[PDB]
Amino acid sequence: VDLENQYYNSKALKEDDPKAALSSFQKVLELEGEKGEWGFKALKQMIKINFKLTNFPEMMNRYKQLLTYIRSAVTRNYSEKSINSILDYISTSKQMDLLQEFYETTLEALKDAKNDRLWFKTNTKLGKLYLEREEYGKLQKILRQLHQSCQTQLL
Repeated sequence: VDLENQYYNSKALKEDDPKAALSSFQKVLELEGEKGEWGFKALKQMIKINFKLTNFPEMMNRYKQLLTYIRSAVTRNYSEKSINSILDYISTSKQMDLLQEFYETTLEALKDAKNDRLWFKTNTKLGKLYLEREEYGKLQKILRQLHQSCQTQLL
């Protein structure tokens, strides 16, 4: 059906250089991201090139583009692992000051009810950064939501 968008995701896949890799990726997405399955894998790859090669302000624009494809386009199974590993790369690489903006802006998109372990595991790990920060005020609101999720995890 959409044999076009599948191969331009794979044509813009190799590259090696970031140079113009992200412009040909965007020509896959912006052939109308109708289904959003190859709009996701176009942007997913753009993220792994943006944060790793210096440009985090440019990244967060594309980061929030990706988070649109959760209620539609992609299932929660694959989209769960997508943000997991993209935070694992930024967790070990950059520090608190570039990691915490993405933890918050993730949960903004996760205004979700059926997300239990998807919602809880981001919110549990938001409550760890706020202890190093000395941000105890908002940290209590985080713990109030966490505690109210159960009333395994209540420990």
